[PDB]
Amino acid sequence: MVNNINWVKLPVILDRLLRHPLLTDLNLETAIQYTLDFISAMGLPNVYVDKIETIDIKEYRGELPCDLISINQVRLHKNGIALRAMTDNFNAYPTHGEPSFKTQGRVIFTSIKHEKVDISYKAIMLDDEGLPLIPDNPIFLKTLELYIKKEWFTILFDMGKISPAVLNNTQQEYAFKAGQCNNEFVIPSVSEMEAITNMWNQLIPRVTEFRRGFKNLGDKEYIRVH
Amino acid sequence: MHFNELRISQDNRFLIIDVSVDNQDYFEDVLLDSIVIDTQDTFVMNGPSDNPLYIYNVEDAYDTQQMKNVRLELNIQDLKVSPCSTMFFVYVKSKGTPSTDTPCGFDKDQILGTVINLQPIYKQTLKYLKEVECDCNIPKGFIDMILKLKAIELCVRTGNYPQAIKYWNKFFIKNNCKSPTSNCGCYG
Amino acid sequence: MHFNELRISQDNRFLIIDVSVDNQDYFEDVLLDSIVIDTQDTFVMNGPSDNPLYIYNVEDAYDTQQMKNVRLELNIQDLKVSPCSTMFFVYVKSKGTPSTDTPCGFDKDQILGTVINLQPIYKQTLKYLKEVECDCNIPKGFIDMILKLKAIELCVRTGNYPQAIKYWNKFFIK
Amino acid sequence: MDKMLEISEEAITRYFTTLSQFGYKKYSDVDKIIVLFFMEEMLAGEMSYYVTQDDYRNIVNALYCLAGSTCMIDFPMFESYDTLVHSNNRTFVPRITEDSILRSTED
Amino acid sequence: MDKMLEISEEAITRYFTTLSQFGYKKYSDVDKIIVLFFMEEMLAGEMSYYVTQDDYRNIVNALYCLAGSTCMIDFPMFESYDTLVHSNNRTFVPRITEDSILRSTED
Amino acid sequence: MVISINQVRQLYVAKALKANTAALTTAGDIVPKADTAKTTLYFQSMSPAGIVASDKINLKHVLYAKATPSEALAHKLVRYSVTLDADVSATPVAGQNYILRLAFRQYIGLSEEDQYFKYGEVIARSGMTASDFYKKMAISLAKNLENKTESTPLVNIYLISAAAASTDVPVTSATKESDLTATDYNQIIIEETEQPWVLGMMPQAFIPFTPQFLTITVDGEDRLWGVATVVTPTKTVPDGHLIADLEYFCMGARGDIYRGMGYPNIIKTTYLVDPGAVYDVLDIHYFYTGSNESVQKSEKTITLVAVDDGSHTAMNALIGAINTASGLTIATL
Amino acid sequence: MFFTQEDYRKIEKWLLANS
Amino acid sequence: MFFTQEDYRKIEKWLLANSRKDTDF
Amino acid sequence: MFFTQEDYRKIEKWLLANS
Amino acid sequence: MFFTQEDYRKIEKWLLANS
Amino acid sequence: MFFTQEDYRKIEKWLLANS
Repeated sequence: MVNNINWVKLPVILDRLLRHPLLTDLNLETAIQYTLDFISAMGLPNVYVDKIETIDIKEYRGELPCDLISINQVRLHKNGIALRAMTDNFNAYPTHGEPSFKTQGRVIFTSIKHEKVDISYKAIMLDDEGLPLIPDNPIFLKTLELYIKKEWFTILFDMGKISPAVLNNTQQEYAFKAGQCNNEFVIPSVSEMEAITNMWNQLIPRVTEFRRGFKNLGDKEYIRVH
Repeated sequence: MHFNELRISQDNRFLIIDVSVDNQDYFEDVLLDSIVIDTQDTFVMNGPSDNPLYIYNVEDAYDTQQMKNVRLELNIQDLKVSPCSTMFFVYVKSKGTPSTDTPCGFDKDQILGTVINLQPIYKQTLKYLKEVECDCNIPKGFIDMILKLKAIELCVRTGNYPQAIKYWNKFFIKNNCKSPTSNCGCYG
Repeated sequence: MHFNELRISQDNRFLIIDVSVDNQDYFEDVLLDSIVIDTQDTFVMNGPSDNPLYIYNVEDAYDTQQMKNVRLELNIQDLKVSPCSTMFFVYVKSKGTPSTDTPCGFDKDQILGTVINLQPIYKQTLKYLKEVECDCNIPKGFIDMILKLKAIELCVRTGNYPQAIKYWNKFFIK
Repeated sequence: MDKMLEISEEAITRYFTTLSQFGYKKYSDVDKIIVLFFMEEMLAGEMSYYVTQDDYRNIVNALYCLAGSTCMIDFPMFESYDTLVHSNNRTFVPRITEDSILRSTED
Repeated sequence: MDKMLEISEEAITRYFTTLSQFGYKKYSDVDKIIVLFFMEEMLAGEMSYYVTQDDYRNIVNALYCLAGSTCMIDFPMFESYDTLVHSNNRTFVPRITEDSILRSTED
Repeated sequence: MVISINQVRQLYVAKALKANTAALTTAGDIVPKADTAKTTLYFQSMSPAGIVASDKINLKHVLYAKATPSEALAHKLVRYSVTLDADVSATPVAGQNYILRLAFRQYIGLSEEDQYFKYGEVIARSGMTASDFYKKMAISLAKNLENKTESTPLVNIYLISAAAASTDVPVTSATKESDLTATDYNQIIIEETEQPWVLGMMPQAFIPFTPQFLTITVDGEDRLWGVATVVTPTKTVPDGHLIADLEYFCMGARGDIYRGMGYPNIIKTTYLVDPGAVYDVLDIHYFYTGSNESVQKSEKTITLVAVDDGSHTAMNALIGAINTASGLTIATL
Repeated sequence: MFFTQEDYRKIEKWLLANS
Repeated sequence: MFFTQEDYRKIEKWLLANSRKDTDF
Repeated sequence: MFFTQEDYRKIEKWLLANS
Repeated sequence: MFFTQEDYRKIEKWLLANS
Repeated sequence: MFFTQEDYRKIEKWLLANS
């Protein structure tokens, strides 16, 4: 992302929606739901807060933090070796190698019995109130406004209170701005393009940045002169 | 003439006044005549109003250094006014004649000094105090409170008392304060 | 009991303390007791702290009306503190019972007076005015300094010395 | 102290006044109320004997973070007669137009 | 000085007059008001004793950047009777048509 | 003596404060000079052959400027309380040889491998009280240690009675049994002595020791005889001989490096420190940085020394004069 | 009002000094 | 510097820890 | 704190109060 | 400022008043 | 009216000259 994620409170979207006389019955209760829906449907990683938190494994199982939504990586606390997805179907079940993990709910199923693991996970930036906190990027705000507008007009059109042309125009505008926001939050910055360039041009390829925490994904690959 | 201590007690009981004629020998003859107390509701442009809040003649006492310096500890409940929502005008009249060769203007028989309870205004300003910490934002409440106080301050120092009353009525007439408990809180 | 002058000398070498007892008739029995100096490091809300910077007992000087007025001039370098980056707290005590006719709230043995050096503030204002002379634009640091000074004034006059020191240390030292 | 009492009473009274007017107070501020009254009962109980003056300094400087944090907690006002710049009411009285070997003199 | 007081009183009176008619003044102008009354306070107190004539020059030249900056601060008017081109009211009084050795001559 | 230096050390003696260079009249004067812009500090000092300054201290490049009192450079001459160990026998056992060994450790050479051993001896007899024992052993310890014919002064040896118990009666090689007339002696005090001192050639160095006892049989067992406990010292050597050697070394940094090598042919430097008075020390330690890629510090120090009169008035006037001219927070001691 | 440990130490030491 | 009954109670509870009775000799 | 003497006298007065 | 002599005399007069 | 330091130097020096 070229731009920065300056955070603002949720009713900044209701500043903008309620200009429209047909969206005057929207509330913070509706804003919260549709904003979470938009955050998830877009799936932009720059909107989440990067956090690292260590837990202990009792026996191939560990308690997971409360605010976790996705896991960037899991590693062993003492070695630093990263973990992979567990393809095994019989992990903690005995009969009569390289470590791995799996996460479903509040439980993480590792292949280690008793060890501490570091989890780099993503969460949502919250407000002083326990509510989501949205970027103030006007592209993001306009796209979220159009999302909420499109949902409300879909309801009104199912009722027959909106002309079909109106809903078609709203959907068209929302589709274009959804593409625009997706590209805005995804296209690399200049500093990120240096990382991508250092990853791309490698006379001797580096294919083991997963073992580390992708620390050296972006380091330059310096060849000595002979 | 000049003011030594002109203040309201922070317990919101006593309007403290302490006047003393100048120590310079020009004014050796002049003596204090009376103390007249006015409020923003009983204020007139020139001289005290004909319906003041309190009168105190100095000569109804020991009659000379005692006459040159006078002090009062007026309790505000006897005055039937609110300590915090009131702005007092203290007029001091002198009886005598200053000896000749004094530079003119020094021979002003009358002097005026106002009074306000600054504690409730500090109570209001503390609400916006922490805006100073928060950078990226203008501390607008802090600035507004400071300018509100300094409007009264400057309008007093320039003698523009009517606009001072107008600003006091606009801003601070609705001030609240904890009325002092009559049973004297005992300590020492 | 009150302060006559509580100032740091213009030469930045002495800390002037000139205390007096009020002239009203019923502090005749009341005298001056001691002078305790504290800095922003050793202050405590409940009176002077332990291990203070400088304690002074006033019977030592004299050998009774002389004891009602006191004047001190402390060489600040002898106190082993920086005159420019130090905020002194000056306590005073009475050791005396007033009469029984005292109006309520006036009988208080202790007072306090805060001290700082105005020379660095004067130099900062001069520097900011010099900046203003060039292109006639107000630097925002100047307004920040003004408002933070006013914040410390409000904290001092309301007695909120902890946050006052917090602002002092955070802004006018570091 | 006798003042942590007043601040705590004011804070919780304001809390329940808000819950009377509205039906919601930020739990980020209920945390501050909890810390405040927990500290006051800590300091007005049998655990006030374990505090040094350094601990007192730390406790006061940590409680002052709660001062203007929310409307429930306010900056306390104490009886103060000081300021950063004091007034000079000393008077000048020389002796019959005299001086010392270097400087002026008074009574 | 006695004139910084007048300028500041006028400036804040105009400020609150605008806040009475309107509900907004530029905070870029409130900053100039703040500078003005801070200087007024500092020069009219115990802080003026550190002022040299160079400091006075710099202070005045910095304050005159505020002169016509806003409507609140206005150019002060002083009592002056001069100009860049002064008048010539001298009179010519020749004596007995008398030229001197080279120059002419009057009384 | 030779000291360690942090690349230089130069000493100035502050015999006077004259506040300007036009009042420097006698030798050893000091003014701390600085300008209005407090960036350079230097000391126009009046030498015995003209006015001389120091290297110019950049006041952004000071590291520590600490002044020390004269009580902090006094070597405390350690003592030992030699008594009878009451566990073995409260009385001297009437047939045994009671021998005490003093193990000196710096002898005539510095290393702890150069040693020297002296002894005191008393045959204990029947009816000999403990006070008659300490009267007999402090004499025998003085006849070996406080002798007139030894090469160097080793120890000073006293007796302490039980009545006074604070004053020490000196016992020497000439004191007889009739001079020490007291029946309540309870310890023998063995105190260090100040060794001879020569300016520049023989430094101030001391001889430590340890009073060690020998074994005397009681009921067949060869039990160590006594106990020696280090009591707090009450006599200190002054600072007169360390600062007198300190002017002798640091004058070779500002002046001639050799001192007498070839004596028809030397530059006789006149020294200003009286070796018979106590002195305070002030050390301004600083450096010299440039403006390049080669910048960092050539570390230096300047020692100023003023006379100590008991309440440090001549030093605190120098600190009070440096604090106004330079604006440093040197602690007035 | 509030006491710390040191306040109690001073009070008790001053009691014992004069007893 | 006024003391209330509560402050004296704190002084009592502190001093009681240091003192004991005749029986405890 | 910095206790004055008279405060100490108050303390012992109130302690010998339960004498 | 120049402070011509009568200003100094005024200052003397005032100061010497409460002398 | 406004005094600088130099004004005070003038006044005080001239007063000592007349004492």
